[PDB]
Amino acid sequence: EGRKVLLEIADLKVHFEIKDGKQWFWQPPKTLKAVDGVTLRLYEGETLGVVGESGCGKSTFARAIIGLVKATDGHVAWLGKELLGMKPDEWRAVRSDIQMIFQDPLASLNPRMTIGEIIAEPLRTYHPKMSRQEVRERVKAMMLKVGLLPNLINRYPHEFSGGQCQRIGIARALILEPKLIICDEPVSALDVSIQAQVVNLLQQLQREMGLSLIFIAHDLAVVKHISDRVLVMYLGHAVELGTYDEVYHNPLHPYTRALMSAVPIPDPDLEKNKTIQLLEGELPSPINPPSGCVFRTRCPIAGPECAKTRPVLEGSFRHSVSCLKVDP
Amino acid sequence: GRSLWQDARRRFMHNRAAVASLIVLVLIALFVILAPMLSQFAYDDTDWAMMSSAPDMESGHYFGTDSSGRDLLVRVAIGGRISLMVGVAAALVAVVVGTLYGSLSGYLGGKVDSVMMRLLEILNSFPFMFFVILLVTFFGQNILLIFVAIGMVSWLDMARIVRGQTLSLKRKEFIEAAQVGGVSTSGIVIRHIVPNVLGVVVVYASLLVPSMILFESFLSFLGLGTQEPLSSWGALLSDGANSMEVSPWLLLFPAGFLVVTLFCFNFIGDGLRDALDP
Amino acid sequence: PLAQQQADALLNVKDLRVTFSTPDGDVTAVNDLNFSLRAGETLGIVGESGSGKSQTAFALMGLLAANGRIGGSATFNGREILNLPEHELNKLRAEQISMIFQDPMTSLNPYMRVGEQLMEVLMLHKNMSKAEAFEESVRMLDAVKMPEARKRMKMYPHEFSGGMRQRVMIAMALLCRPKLLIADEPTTALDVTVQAQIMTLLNELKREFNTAIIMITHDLVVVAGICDKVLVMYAGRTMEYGNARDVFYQPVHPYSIGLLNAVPRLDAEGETMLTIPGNPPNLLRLPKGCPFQPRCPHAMEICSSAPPLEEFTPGRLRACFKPVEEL
Amino acid sequence: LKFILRRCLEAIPTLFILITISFFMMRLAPGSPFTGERTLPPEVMANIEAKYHLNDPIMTQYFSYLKQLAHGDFGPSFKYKDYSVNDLVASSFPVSAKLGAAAFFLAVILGVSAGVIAALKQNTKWDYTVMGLAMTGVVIPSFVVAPLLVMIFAIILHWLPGGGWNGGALKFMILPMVALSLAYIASIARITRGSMIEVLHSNFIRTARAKGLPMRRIILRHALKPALLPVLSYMGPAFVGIITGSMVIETIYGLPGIGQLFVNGALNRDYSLVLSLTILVGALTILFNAIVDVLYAVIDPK
Ligand code: SF4
Ligand code: SF4
Repeated sequence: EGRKVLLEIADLKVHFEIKDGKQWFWQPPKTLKAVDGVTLRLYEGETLGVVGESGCGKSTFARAIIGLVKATDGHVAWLGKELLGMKPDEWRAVRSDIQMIFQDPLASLNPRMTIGEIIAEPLRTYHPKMSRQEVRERVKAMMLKVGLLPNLINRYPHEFSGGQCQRIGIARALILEPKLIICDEPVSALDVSIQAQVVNLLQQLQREMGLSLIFIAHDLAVVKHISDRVLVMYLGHAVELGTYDEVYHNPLHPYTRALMSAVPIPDPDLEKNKTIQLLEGELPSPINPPSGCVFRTRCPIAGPECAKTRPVLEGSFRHSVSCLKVDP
Repeated sequence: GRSLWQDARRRFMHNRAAVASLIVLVLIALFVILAPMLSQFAYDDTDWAMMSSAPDMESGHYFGTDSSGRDLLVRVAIGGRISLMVGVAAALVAVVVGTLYGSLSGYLGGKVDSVMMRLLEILNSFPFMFFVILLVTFFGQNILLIFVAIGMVSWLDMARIVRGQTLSLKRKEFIEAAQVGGVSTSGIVIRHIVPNVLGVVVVYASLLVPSMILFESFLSFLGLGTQEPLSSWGALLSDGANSMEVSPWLLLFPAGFLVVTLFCFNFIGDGLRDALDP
Repeated sequence: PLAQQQADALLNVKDLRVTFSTPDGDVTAVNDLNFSLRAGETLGIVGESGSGKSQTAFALMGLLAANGRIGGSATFNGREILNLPEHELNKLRAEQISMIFQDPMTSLNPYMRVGEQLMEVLMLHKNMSKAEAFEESVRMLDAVKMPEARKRMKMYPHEFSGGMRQRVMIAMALLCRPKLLIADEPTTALDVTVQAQIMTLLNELKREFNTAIIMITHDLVVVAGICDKVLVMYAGRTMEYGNARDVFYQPVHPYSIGLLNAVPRLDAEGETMLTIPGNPPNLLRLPKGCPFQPRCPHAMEICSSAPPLEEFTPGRLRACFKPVEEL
Repeated sequence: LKFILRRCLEAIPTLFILITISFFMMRLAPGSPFTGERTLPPEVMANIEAKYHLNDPIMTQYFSYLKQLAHGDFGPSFKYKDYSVNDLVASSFPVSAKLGAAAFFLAVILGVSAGVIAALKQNTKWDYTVMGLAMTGVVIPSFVVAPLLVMIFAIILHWLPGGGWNGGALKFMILPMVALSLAYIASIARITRGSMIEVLHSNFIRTARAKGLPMRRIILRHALKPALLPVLSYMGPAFVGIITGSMVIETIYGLPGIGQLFVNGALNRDYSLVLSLTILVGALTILFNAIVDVLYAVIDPK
């Protein structure tokens, strides 16, 4: 029943060692618990938005799926094959299907290479027997698809206006005909009108090629437009997971109520009249998360049971929460 | 298109100091090459009619004579061969050792980076001129020992800057994107990291050659250095410093070529710094 | 009407022009800018990169780069601010005018205890003793909702999160009780909850101290909270000016329409965002006449001339040639 | 606290590695008395064999050398007859110390002064003269500056003496001190300028200006500490550069300091005196760089 399950993630953890100069040389490293206890499944033809404050680990979660950072525990599976135990070579079979778009427009592109080479580098790496003519024609066709003029082929990435650089990044991801593309803050650096060009383009390409996306962003309002489901994160935990109607119109988790009421609205008669929720105290350091529930220091409805045990995602496909004191 | 090394070429040609320098440095190379071959006199020859004389255009001793009755024009050229060949050889050794240590320290990540950069800071606290003098006095002044000894003590800042550049590139996005594009570790090094590390290497190599010419010329001013049949500019300067009361040209000609040469490389290095890293 | 808003002003800026002497030729980053402001008002200067909005703030403060040149006028309580010598401009810079900046991480001095970074304002401008300056700094940190203010005074700013560093900046800027606060993108570096706190704080402190605010941002969503008058800018030129309500509900200039459609929303569902086409503007080789010409859906041959900054409905400015009823 | 301890636990084995390589480098060298050539004058060998057991196993001869250093004894010279190495250090160390300390203080004072006066007055004649002189001093070597100062002031003008110290009177110290320091006045000025310009354009100096502070208070309280930290980091190399440059300066002007003593040892193949002074100058540099990095960690609050 339903669409194909494309990617499954269960009990994923990413702990980084940290040994800062404030420790004695004798002492063990501390653990930066960047991600701890994410659990979800992503379907074919679906966009999952991942959203949260700085330090939520959404960028490390992205990097753990595609293999740029080694997961400490859990399982990730693509089309039924496990990813986290894989040898360095068999990752190439999976990366034919899984590709990525990155935070910084200029940094994403090698500054010593032309556009034609940057978009051709995946294609040349996966099809070594393909001719220089076929590679140039594939690249010109993909440039015309992302909205770059074909005669720009021989120009270098410093000649481009930042929004054009994320179009090169999209073209490089799509040249293989992938099935999941992961977007690590694809529109953070860009001007507001250009953000809407890149988001409309990703949403067109999803519909035109049949992709799934994992879309990671800081702006809740951008995430609502492109996503079908949203994962809300706090200090490496999954706090809420549901469809784009439920997570924004019926938020149950206290952090999502705070985050969605803190989102600013582009209407003077609404922004001055909304019921603002406010959180007591700073973001805890991810070098020493609180024991039990990690939101326990900021939560408006806290209680002593939340120090004794740690919540996990419970609920339906439509909506699920990690809280002891609310139930959908 | 705006090929970034052709913009660097345009910046280098616009910097008039740097082009001027390169002309000068090539004219010094042509003097150091040709003068012993075009000369009427040899490096080991003597004319006791002119035991020590100032420049005289009818004599053919155009730079005057050393107090053994011996020609300074030929000796300043032959000594320029030694100082430039030791300087370039020592720079090659320091560039290879420094690039290898810096690239491994930067690419292998935190574990190895931590200890390898600790060793540079510790080692930079040794008296390397005393340590090269200790090698040279205990093992006997061979020119091949001086190439290697000057190089093996002067790669530390070269390794520090190549480490900084390599660790920055290993953190950059287009290396993560090359891994996601299925590119092998050898492909990432050869086609993505090396072309971007190469800028720092060319700038610091060009700035390092004059320090090696100075280190040799110091080590040969005290004595030590290279012996009489293979005397460098620093060895001529000490015979000059003694002779200075009677025949001051024995400082001024060696000093002119050495100072000019060191000036030249400094402006070529700053021209490349400006060109490759605005 | 604007004839009245020119007369009762705290600040009245006429033909402000900012030009940078870059090697590619003179770049006019702000171009004949005109506006005025009164005690308790907020002006939201709004636009993307290349709009020049950040240079307007620095031109009023005299904080431009070395290669910058300022022309025009800025009348303030009957004095004139622009091109004053530093020894006289320093008499305005915290006692009457004040500023907060885009990056809270690098704006505080990392080599000094935060309490002295506050106290140096009061000891210079209000002639306080070091004893009075400490207690007034503590009262201002409490007004700014800083926790355990006395303990925080002895900290260096690397002990603090980016949200607390903007609180220190606001406490430091407002310490003298200014007439005007200028705010260059204060929340762009910060999370959504810290943004909602700092905008709620400024909206309360505006009412207690009776400051005017110039709020500079790309986020129309943040403008809608603090703002009373909006000033839309593109390529250094005024595109629209008027009441915040008016500009947000009846935007009369095509770029204002495109930007308020490109800004995403929670309140209603839809198929696509109605984005403005084309690349962001370059100030070198910017097109003559209207700067929005290579992007505009309503472009006409007359737009090769510069459009006049006319008024249509009393209290607004239009900067466009299309008839006002055809949008 | 923890930083002081970390520096000490790195400095101690650093000096022990330097002693260990330098001893085995003497003990395995050609012509070295330990190999048994015994070509030295009998009166010198009678002094060597009284402090070194020339027949003992290689390891035993290394531990007996560490024993001598632990009691502060460097052992006998392998060429001088009546002079101990400690005697030769004692007669030459104050001559190096007075010239080196004068050249170092002059390099810091004139260098930081010129560099601040080049970061202020950024694109005026005052920068173009200071960065002109800071090119000239780095590029013209100390062994070219020193003979030219003798030529101008002792041979041509007769204003100052070219010879060695009559007991350290200022007229004999002034040319050595200028010749030794110019290469470092220039280098300090360059580092100070570059640091001070990066500071004067910083967002914290922009915020100091935005408070309306007078430029006197912006320089002295806000800018000067962050500007001089890169100069303090440079005090390590500057120390090495001045003890290094002392070899050419003491040799040209004829000063009986540790640089002349080391060079005369190295020309004469006195392995003991050359080994000795390398361990001494190494220990002084390892200690001084620890003191500099500790002072940096006390001034910097990060
Ligand atoms: S589990 Fe407890 S502390 Fe955590 S969000 Fe729910 S109510 Fe708050
Ligand atoms: S003046 Fe012309 S180009 Fe400019 S916004 Fe109006 S219609 Fe468009």
